[PDB]
Amino acid sequence: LGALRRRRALFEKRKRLSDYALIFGMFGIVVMVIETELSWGAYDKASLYSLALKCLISLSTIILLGLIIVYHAREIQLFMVDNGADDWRIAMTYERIFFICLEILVCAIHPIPGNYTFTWTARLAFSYAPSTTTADVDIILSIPMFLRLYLIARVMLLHSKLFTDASSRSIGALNKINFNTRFVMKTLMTICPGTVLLVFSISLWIIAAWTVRACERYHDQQDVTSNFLGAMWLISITFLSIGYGDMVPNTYCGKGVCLLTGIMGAGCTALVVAVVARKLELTKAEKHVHNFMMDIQYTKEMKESAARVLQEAWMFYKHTRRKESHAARRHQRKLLAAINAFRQVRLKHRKLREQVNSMVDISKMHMILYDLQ
Amino acid sequence: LGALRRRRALFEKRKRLSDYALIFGMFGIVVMVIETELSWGAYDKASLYSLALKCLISLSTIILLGLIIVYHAREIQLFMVDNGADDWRIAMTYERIFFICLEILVCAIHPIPGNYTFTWTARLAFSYAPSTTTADVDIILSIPMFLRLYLIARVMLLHSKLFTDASSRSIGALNKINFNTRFVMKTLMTICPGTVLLVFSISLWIIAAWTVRACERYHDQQDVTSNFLGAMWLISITFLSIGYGDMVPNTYCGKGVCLLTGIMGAGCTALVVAVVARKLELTKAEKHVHNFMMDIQYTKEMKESAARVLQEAWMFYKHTRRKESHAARRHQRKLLAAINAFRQVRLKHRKLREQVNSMVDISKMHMILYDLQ
Amino acid sequence: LGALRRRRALFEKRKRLSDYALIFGMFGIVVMVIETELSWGAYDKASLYSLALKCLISLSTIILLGLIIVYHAREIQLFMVDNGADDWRIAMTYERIFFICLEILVCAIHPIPGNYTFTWTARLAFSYAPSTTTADVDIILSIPMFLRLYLIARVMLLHSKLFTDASSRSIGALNKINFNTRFVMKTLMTICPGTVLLVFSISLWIIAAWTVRACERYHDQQDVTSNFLGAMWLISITFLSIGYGDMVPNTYCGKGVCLLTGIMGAGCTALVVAVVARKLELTKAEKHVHNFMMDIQYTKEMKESAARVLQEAWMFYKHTRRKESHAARRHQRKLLAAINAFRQVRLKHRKLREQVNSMVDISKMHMILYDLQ
Amino acid sequence: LGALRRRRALFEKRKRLSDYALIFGMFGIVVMVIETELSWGAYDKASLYSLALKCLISLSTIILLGLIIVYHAREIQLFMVDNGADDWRIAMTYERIFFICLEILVCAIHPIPGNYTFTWTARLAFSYAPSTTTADVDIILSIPMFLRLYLIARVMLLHSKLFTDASSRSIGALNKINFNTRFVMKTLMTICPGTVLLVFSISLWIIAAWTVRACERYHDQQDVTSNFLGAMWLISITFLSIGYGDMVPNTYCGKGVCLLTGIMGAGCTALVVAVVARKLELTKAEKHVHNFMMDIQYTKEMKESAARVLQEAWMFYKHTRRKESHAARRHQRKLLAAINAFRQVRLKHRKLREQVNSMVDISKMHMILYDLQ
Amino acid sequence: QLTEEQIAEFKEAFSLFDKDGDGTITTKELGTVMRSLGQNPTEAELQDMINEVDADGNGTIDFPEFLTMMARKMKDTDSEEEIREAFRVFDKDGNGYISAAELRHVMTNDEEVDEMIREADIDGDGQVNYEEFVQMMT
Amino acid sequence: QLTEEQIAEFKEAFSLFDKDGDGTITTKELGTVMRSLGQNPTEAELQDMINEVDADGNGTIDFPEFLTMMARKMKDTDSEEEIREAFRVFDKDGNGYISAAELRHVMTNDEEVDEMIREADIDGDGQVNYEEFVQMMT
Amino acid sequence: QLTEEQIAEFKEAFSLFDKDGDGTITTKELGTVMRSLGQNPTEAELQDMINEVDADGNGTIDFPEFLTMMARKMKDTDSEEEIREAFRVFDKDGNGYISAAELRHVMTNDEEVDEMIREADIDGDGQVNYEEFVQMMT
Amino acid sequence: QLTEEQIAEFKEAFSLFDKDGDGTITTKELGTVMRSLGQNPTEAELQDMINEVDADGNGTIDFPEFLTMMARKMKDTDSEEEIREAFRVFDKDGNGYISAAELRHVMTNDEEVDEMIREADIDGDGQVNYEEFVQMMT
Ligand SMILES: [Ca+2]
Ligand SMILES: [Ca+2]
Ligand SMILES: [Ca+2]
Ligand SMILES: [Ca+2]
Repeated sequence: LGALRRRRALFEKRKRLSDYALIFGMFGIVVMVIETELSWGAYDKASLYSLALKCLISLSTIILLGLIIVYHAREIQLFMVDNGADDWRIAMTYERIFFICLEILVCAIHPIPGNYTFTWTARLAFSYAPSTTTADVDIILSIPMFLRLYLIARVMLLHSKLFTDASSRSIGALNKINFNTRFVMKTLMTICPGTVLLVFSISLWIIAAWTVRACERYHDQQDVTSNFLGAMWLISITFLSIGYGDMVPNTYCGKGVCLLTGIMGAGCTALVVAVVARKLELTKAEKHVHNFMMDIQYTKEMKESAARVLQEAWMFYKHTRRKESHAARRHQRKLLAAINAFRQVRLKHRKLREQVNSMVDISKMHMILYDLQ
Repeated sequence: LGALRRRRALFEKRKRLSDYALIFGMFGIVVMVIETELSWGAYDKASLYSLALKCLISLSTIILLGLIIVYHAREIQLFMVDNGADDWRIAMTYERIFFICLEILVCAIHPIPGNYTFTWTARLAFSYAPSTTTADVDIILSIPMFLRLYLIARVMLLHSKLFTDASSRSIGALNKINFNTRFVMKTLMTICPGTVLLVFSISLWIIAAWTVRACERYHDQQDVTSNFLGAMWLISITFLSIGYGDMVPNTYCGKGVCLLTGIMGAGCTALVVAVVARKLELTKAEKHVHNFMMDIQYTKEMKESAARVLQEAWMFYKHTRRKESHAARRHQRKLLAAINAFRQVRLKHRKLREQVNSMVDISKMHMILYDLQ
Repeated sequence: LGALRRRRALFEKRKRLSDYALIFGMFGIVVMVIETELSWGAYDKASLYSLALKCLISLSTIILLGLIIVYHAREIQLFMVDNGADDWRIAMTYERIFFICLEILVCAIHPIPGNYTFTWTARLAFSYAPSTTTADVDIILSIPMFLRLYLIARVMLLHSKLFTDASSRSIGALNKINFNTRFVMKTLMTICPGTVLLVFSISLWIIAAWTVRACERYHDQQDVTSNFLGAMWLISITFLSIGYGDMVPNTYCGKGVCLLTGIMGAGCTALVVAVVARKLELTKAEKHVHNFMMDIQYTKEMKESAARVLQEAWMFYKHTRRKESHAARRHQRKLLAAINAFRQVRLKHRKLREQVNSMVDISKMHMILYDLQ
Repeated sequence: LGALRRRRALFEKRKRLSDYALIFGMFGIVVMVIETELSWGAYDKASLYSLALKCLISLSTIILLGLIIVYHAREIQLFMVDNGADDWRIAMTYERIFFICLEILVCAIHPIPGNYTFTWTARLAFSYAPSTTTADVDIILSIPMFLRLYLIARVMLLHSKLFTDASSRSIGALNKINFNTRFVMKTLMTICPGTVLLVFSISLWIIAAWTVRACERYHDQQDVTSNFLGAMWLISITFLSIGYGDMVPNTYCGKGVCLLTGIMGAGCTALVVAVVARKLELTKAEKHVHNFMMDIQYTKEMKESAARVLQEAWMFYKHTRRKESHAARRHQRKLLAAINAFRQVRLKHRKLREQVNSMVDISKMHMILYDLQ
Repeated sequence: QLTEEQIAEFKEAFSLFDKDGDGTITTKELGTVMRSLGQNPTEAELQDMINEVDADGNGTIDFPEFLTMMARKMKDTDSEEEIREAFRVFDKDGNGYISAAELRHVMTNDEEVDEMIREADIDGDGQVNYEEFVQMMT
Repeated sequence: QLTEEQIAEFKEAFSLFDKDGDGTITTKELGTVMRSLGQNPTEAELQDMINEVDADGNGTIDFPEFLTMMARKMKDTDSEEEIREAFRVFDKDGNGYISAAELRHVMTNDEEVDEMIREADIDGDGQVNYEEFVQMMT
Repeated sequence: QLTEEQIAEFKEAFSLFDKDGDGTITTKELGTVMRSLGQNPTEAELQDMINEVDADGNGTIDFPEFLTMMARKMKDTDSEEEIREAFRVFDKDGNGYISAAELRHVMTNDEEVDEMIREADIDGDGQVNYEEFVQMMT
Repeated sequence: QLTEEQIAEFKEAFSLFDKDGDGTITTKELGTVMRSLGQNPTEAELQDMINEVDADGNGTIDFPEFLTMMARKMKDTDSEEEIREAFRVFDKDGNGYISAAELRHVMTNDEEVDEMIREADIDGDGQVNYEEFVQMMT
């Protein structure tokens, strides 16, 4: 019982540290976007506004890396509590150390204060003409700052109710269920699959469009792919795999982003269609009402269809005996059509009874077994 | 019983008002299309024909907004009858007021009489050259007039039989079914899914093609996307996500319409394929006939395949004993092939019996339970 | 019994007439293709070779229309035999007369002998430049000759075994099955769905490629879409909805053919994927063997995984008691990893038992019910 | 029992010969890639480095063809052992001889030492301008060397455990299962479908990109499709059927490779989506835990939703009796909304019980039948 | 009479319906054939549908009766079955005799129907039977 | 009173629920209609739901009672059913009488609830019943 | 004799078929193994398929008999099984003896078949058995 | 001791497992909870899994025992269960005592295993039990 109190205390600290890691992780991204946009026209990289704003990203990265280090120090202590270990070294595996260093490397990439430049040469689309420009070195460091969005998944898991509830843990234990980040993903895709796919698509739309515009503003002098509204159209048409049109990226950064959008859009659209297809499908209760009303409709149609069979047959017989030829021939054509129409509604009614019996098959089985008891 | 008479009376008024709202809603759209086409070449915006035709749209919008106001005044009275309220204010919620104002705003957008112009600058496709033209202000008001098509869905729901039939209401009540606009959509996609998708695709084809041509006639001087027949090809290829070719829109209005066509076509084609796939599938009754005739075919094939096994075996034995070598070797190769062919038809017959037993599984279960009774 | 002999006699005549209608229907198409290709470079439309070859199409159309008239005269007589009518006029309905005239109109379109020309103006792709040429009038009549391929479906139905077999008719009658052209289509998509889709795709590939090249040889002076091998690439990429590249048609005939290819390819590829998906799925018999061998594999894996649990646990205990710290710590890390690996194989084994019981559910139900008997 | 020892001995030789055929098959491909890359800029076809490297491919082809001949000589001996034949000619069928010659023809295509050239004329994309170059004859022989990858499938089958295990053979024999190359493919797509599709896609990505660059380096003077990184983007966008952009191949070799990528990518992406869709689906055990926790959540929601019904109802009653009008009206609007919210959670709870009973249907059937025993 | 091939194929169908080969289709054979086709026919319906074409009334279907049934069922649409079904759905009470009240009722979905009754009651029994219905239909 | 068309359609619904046409909906007919809709209603629940609208208590639903039930069920949301369900879920013990302990318990998800009890106990029986609950709701 | 690894793997298969480890495959063990594979073998078919390779006739399959069965079943196609199935489908009556009438019948799907009968009837019993059929096949 | 919120949530879980609210988890309640989760536990397995954490042996699970079980099951992986499963799979005979022959057998998938046996047999009964196995594991 002692480790139960300690485990909850360490989980609360982990949840608190993951929240502050997202606060400083997203703050650095926001300041990076502000600084990237303003450093183009508002000021230059040699201004004190660029030094001040890039010192905000650098300062927030120091705090963010401190929260990542402390968070993993809490996971070491939680490992010792769960596994009954007293030495921290027993938790240090090759997979754990690699992922601790991977998170630090991902979260340590940011625009360093100071003006450094490199030569960027790209081949223009549709003209195949080289374009050499002196680009800042902070553009190759601003794009990887979007990899800090993995902290969103960490916050989602740590804030999930079934991840720590004593009722879901007990019920899941009886069924041998593993409560990990993959189980939370599967439950999200069953509760709200449309919301997850819609939020992901919109978030990817803005991020990919900004990355395309940010990379293709150095080599675009005609406001084609450097325009934010022209980059949102490019990302959307690539998402739907329509094409590129005239919005073919001039840089391999924009070509890679468009490739990533095409891969994500190949599966996202297919999953969205599946969600809509199962959302337009009548439930079991609604299918029984639809079949009940269809049966009443078909019974009424069979009464009027057979009434037309006799109505045309009597008129055909009356005209034939009354020495009428053209009228009798016309009502024999109508009698044949009435017989065919009566047969058609009789067959579509028979198909409905087959469908009704197919769905009501195992419920009738239960009733029989109850009677045998 | 008193509220039963009043509820039917108020529903008849609502159905009657929704019909006249579609008459004046579609009339304004039709006159808008006529006026837009003729104001290009037949006359100019300073003509008395433009004033007369734009006064028809304005007059029809006044009547349409009056029918929307009265229709929602009937929904207030129906709310009071259903919920047993005597004060109209109890029906006024935030969601209701927002949607009442939303419908008025949507239905009040139309080309105002009078000549007003604005400067429209667009970047030409494939050349990235600016094109500044003095466009009329009635083009940004004509396109939103297509949002009045929501009255079609209102008319479809209010004219639906199960929405008001006393038999469907009683049967649905026992099964706790909600009769709303979503239930009508689901029943339409089960009764006639092909007709709904075909009508929607054709209606979107004409409307999107006209919107693309109407927006891209100011900046197209080469009759590429300004041609109606060249805009129908652009909409169709974007619908199928083939591409754009040389028909890349010069305006963001035509790019937005093509984006909307791509989104709708991503799901419409997938739903159409599902409809065709379930339409080419043999029913349960037709599968039993196909399996019955396949079983007879396989039994006849096994008789001829085993007859070839013995026919080649006897010839092989005869030639071997008759001091023949090349002939015996040839008929041993045929005997091995006959044995393999006999085995193949025997295995494909065995697979058919497995399929027959798999489908006839629960029907045999019912027969056994009936016997136990 | 008398009408049984007459019905078989009339069906044999109908099958014989449908075969000769395909012989002359395809002969006119073949001569049209030969004449179209040779009239471009080999000779001109004023040559006696064009008159001789176009008189072959015209003569074959006279014979083809005679076979269509006689075939429908046999269907009138078969209608009278089946429906017990003695007057041919009783068979003449509005739907029948419309389809008789539709077939005649379709089969009467061919290049008339004689040189007539019309002015063909098209807008070149990617340059939007007009191109006026004096085209022959036989190109707008050669393309509709491909509509005679509906006789292939007529021959397929009339040559089908279950359409006339006295065994399939009797079995189908008991199950109320309708033996029409749609039932034959559904049985073809269940027996050989891959062959039907492959033959259709290849046949459409050659026909659409030739139609694109034939229409776009008048306005193509650079051998782009007028090349047969460059038109096969255009048809295939549009079939897969990849795009157009530089192969955008200069004519609305080639744009319409590419649109038709895109529509057919949207569904053909989806159906092909479904066929392959159900072809890579293990059958019920093969799944039981796979599960049986997986169960033996998991049982052997659990023996070695638990043996590692005890092997590392004993080494950890031995080193701990032997006053060893670094070695004991290392083998405690291995013991924890061995316990996790043992748990993983234990869980994946448990999932296999769940899958085995899920598939073997109704077969066990049958055994219990047999015992109760 | 004697043939059991011989069959295992011949199978070990076949497995050993298939391994060495892959060693020399892949070695010739690797040397071909090295020689093709270096013959462009490092040296010329008249150098002694080209003669030395092309003599390595030629020498490895002699050894590879010797291993193919010997491997098929072992299959002849295994045929005689299995079928009880004493003469090798009985194994020689038309299908076997054709495939023996097909493998030799495929594996004998390689760059012959010596400098031979041919005139290669291609039409440039987007400009339709002819480009005549004197190309080496070893480029039309280097590409077919990638057809030696069929030996990978032979090695995979011969190294498979269930292909020769005496336990899988006995279990499969009882179930009439055929252990061929198609059964191994189906088991791979059920065990690791994601790994098979990922490895195939990556392997095709590198091979198709190199083939496109190798073919389109003679007619590309602007480093568009001749660039390896620009050819990987072209292959990927064609794989996803996005489009071509400006990367339209100038040669029919690169157009054919892009066509092959489009066909493979049409099905590979659809299969990948199906794998992901069935990977995000909750298992039967995980669905029972999710439904159990949802039921507890809905029961708690119904307690708070009905408590709001009474809380608002009492406040409405209190204000009405207390001579308050505006407050009573406001709490009657809240009472109606609380009743609607209580009904909504009651209906979504009822849907959950329906889903719970639908999945727990046949398990309850088993329990009843056990009781009857 | 029919040709050799038609007779052979009709005999093949008859032997498909005749498992034991005794030359007559017992109701058990028809029942097992129908059950093999996924249907669940009761004994009453089985007997009712086996005496529809049983001309001699012996209780079994010989080859001539099967040939007559096939001649009736080879066409796409059989008028006798549709007329019988129309008469059945007309007969709400199910006694086999459609009363004048039912005749009036089936039209609301006066003098004309009275004339129909007068000209359909060939035997003058005061009602309409199946034979009168098929006489009026033809 | 209702018009002719409304009366006709309500009679059509009643005859849908009344197979034998005797003019009253026996619990067997309601049970078979519900079973035809995929539901599995027990006899106890069937009787409980058939006496909800049974005004005269004869055990069967005549046309006026069916008309009253339809007037109750024609609207999208019926307040009586929701108030009844709220009272049911309040009654944890299931005896039909919600005690003060349950009233206190359902709020934790003191003086105010005591005032609610005081003003809801119209008959002064020391507890709250369904009639008091619906009186407080309205 | 077989090597060590082959003997070990064949013993592994035998122990897979031999749950109790007594050294003989009782028909119950074969039945439960087949039922674990989704099949439903009757006792008659189980006994018939267990005596196909039972050389000594003791009613159980020991290791040498299982080894012989595996030698028969390790190849992709076994000629003995196919010849047996051909003989079975030839025998319409199912008595184990294919009569001359059946031999004539199976060819229509005169002197040659008579010569086949003459050269196949090794024992001169007036008919053809399974041993004569396999002698003719080889 | 645990805080108020943890105690409340553990009591909520206990009441989820305790339908009648008597304060003890009878094997019937555990069985019905497991059956509600799609499992089919037999009475023997139910009793075996209910006495794993039953410290006092009274046959029911009170709140302290449920708290101990939750402390055991709150972590992602429980070492006691895995060690128990390893001991079970080691015990082929199922008698609860792993013999030296089984210890030798489980390694082939001599002196070292003999030393393991010598150092694991704490009580010197000539064999290894579950308590010795868990002592060696820790
Ligand atoms: Ca009657
Ligand atoms: Ca109470
Ligand atoms: Ca015989
Ligand atoms: Ca033991």
